[PDB]
Amino acid sequence: DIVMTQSPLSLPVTPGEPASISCRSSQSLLHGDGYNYLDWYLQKPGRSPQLLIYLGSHRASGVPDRFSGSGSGTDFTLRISRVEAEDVGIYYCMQGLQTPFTFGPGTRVDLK
Amino acid sequence: DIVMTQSPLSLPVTPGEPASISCRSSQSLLHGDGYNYLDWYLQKPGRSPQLLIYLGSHRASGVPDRFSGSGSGTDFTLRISRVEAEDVGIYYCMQGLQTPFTFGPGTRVDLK
Amino acid sequence: DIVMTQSPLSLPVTPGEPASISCRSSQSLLHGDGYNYLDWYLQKPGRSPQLLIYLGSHRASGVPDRFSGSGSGTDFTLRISRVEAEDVGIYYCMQGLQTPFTFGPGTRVDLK
Amino acid sequence: NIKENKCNGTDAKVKLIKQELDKYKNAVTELQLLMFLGFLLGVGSAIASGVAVCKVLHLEGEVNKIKSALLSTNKAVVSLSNGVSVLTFKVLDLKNYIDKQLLPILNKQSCSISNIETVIEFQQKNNRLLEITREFSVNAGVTTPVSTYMLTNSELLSLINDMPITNDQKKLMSNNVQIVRQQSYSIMCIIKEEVLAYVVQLPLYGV
Amino acid sequence: VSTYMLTNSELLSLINDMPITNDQKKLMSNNVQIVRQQSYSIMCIIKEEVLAYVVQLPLYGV
Amino acid sequence: QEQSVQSGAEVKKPGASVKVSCRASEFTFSSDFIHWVRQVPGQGLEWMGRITPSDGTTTYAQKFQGRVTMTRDPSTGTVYIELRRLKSEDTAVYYCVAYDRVTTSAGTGATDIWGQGTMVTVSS
Amino acid sequence: QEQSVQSGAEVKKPGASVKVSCRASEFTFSSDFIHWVRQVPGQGLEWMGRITPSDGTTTYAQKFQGRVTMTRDPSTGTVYIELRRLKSEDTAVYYCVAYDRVTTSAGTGATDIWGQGTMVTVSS
Amino acid sequence: QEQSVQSGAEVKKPGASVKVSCRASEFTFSSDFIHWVRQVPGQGLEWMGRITPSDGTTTYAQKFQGRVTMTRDPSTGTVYIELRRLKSEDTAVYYCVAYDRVTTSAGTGATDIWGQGTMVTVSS
Repeated sequence: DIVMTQSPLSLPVTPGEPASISCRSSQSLLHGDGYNYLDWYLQKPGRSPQLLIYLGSHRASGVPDRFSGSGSGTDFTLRISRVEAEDVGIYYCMQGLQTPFTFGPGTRVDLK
Repeated sequence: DIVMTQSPLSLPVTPGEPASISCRSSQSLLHGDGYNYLDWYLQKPGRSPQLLIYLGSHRASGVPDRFSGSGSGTDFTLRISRVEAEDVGIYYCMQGLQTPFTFGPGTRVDLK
Repeated sequence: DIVMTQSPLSLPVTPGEPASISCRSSQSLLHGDGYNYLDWYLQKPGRSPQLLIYLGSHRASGVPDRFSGSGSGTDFTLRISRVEAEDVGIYYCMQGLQTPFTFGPGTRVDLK
Repeated sequence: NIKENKCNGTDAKVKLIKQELDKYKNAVTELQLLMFLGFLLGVGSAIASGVAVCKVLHLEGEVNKIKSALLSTNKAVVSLSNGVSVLTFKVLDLKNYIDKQLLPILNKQSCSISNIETVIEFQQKNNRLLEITREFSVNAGVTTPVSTYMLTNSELLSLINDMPITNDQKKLMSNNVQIVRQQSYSIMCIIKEEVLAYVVQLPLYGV
Repeated sequence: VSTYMLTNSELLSLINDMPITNDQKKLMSNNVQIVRQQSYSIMCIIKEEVLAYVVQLPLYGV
Repeated sequence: QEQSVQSGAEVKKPGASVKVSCRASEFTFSSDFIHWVRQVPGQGLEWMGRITPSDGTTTYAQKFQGRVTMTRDPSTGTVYIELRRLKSEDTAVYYCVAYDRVTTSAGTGATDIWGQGTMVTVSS
Repeated sequence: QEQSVQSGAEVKKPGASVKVSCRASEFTFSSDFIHWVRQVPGQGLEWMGRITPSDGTTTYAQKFQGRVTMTRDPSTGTVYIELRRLKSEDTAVYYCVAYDRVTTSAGTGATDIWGQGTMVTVSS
Repeated sequence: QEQSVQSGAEVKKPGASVKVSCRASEFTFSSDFIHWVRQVPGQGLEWMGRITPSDGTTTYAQKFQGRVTMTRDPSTGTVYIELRRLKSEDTAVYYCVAYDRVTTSAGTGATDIWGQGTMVTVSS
């Protein structure tokens, strides 16, 4: 299969400064015709996971304009323009190229 | 208030090579609705200071097409595409978010 | 004249992973009105050299959509989006500002 | 209302926006300046009701009353002086896009627009308005039949539905909108108080 | 003639430069719609990378 | 984006078989995949399997191969998953999700909806 | 962009008060702020205070609080600044600048004009 | 993009002169330069000289200055290069290429065509 890593494994955040989390992958996730196949998922404590970023650097419905993605090849970064007090939880990194689907260990983000 | 630093504090320049100066800030200067609030000022010896870059990466009247700005968050860079022999002087970094306005120490640029 | 260097001098590549090669120059190759004057040439063993990248970050006829160039000033990078098994050979870096034209030593790329 | 432009930026987007604004101003100024047995029929005039409606509109303050009575809903019924009942309808929107977004930033020293879709939207709206003003310009103030520019399909259907007539006439006229459009008329009317109003005359079938 | 063939500024400049008296210019410059309604346009020779045509404007006399 | 569409909690015993049902008619959006995701509390996510509602083609994981059975009932477009021989350690939460993505020359479309999720636990 | 609009040089004595006037009718551009900036030779800039020409609302710095007084004369739209008890170290140059910036959904406007600057010195 | 338009192989002796002719009428594209590039096997490229087909202006390299002679015959638009006193080490391959580039306010045009190349060797 494919093995994923995240960095860091713990990142406290302050209400008013940006933040960045990096997902690193195995052999390139880049498809053919175009576009990557990596996604960023969010999960609040107790509720059900909600999609945050899909297909690298796009956004779905909802997800107010302070989340973004960047990167090409094997390293990707999720960046928060201006974090708020409602972004505590766990972040997950997902692939979509082959089908031994694997999720990342999960990065914990809490308020400082 | 907000404390600013610049890098470097001395940078000789050659007539034909580019140059870059970095302004580093305190807690994020990023506003709400959009756009930063940082400016780059120029001062020739003896005369009055003249605006160079306003609101991060825009240009005012004059300022021929060799000055540029870049950066988002807390770090910003002023870049010269191709310097000339008429750019000696002092550079200043300014903020516009709160109102304890605080200019930077000032970077000196002289011909080598 | 103008002296050029390339990095690295040997770079094996896997059929499916990206690759990048860096060309470093002497005093800035940047012209006046606009655009750089650096080119990337390719040569397969036995045949005649074929143009790959011209004027920094553009493409000529042919050259399928997996080659790209980047950089401004004195450092430039040639990046392969997704290499194939038909990219073995030698890469060359060329200038066009003055007229002591000087090709680089040449980077060898072979399949691993 | 637009008066003048002061910023002298270099970027091409500013140049395009300024050119489109100049075209808008020129169109507004042009519209302001525009202000057998056959011989047994009769020479009775064709357009007379529209002339009376425009003359009533030209009176003191009626247009102000109409504008003040159409601030919350785009469609309403307003009564003029003497006695009359005429439908009024508002189309498009230029009191929010150009007065809140572009005017406060153009009237400066270092204007700069870091986007590209605004040019497309502004050019579309200005193209619509310029098409209307040009079609008024060519035909010397009277046009027939009314083109798609002055009255869209949905607006015409809404006007027909709101017309105070019976049901059979509405059924017969809503299925043949081409014919009722062919026999209509349009009169360009008073220009003042930053509001433009004109009169559309639609036939009322009786037999 | 449509607006595409002759803009307002060009028509006003042509009227001002027209060799006539002042009263006729005053009467014709305030009613540009009427003078535009009675004009004419003729398409002319094409050669030497230059396109030229003829615009015919009425000259009021009484 | 929780849709509150799932079965209830399940308490079982080792050596038995467990069945979880998810109805795919209330997702409010058409889907091409019904991927199942399991999660043990205190750890991260992990893929379980997928079946296509159009025909019923099944794709599992290597670890769960030969143990889990995924079937589709077209009476109401419902999906059933059956696990056999729960040799403990299976106390977790299961989610049925709608997950489709399409790409073209200019433009990418996606649809991702997660469910409420059921809780399955095994004890003596 | 120097506009050459200020008063003349001033030489004073310790313990007295100093007055500096800047007329804001020759800036050729409409301004919403008239920020005052002081600069001691051989060092960098430092903010001093601002007043709105529309009404006269004043905002100073903490260090200069309780010592400097700004007023506006609408006879010619001129601004006056008063400093009291110049306990030396105040030998510097003062600039009155027009400083306005506005942002919208698409587009930012700015206006920044600096003045000639006056020189204020204190000595025995 | 090899065009297969060059002369044949050449074997010579030290102390003599060598002539290489390249015809520039079959490049299928108009060119403003006919740059000559030499390459010794086992090493990299090295720029040699250029002549403009319009008039015949010659630009050489410092090392090759005073030794190489370039001429143009307008009978068929052919270029000739002559090297004198081949003191060994000249065993290499020569290419005649079309190389033109133009820039404007918005848009850059280029034309680069390489030839088959001839082999020139010297031995006893």
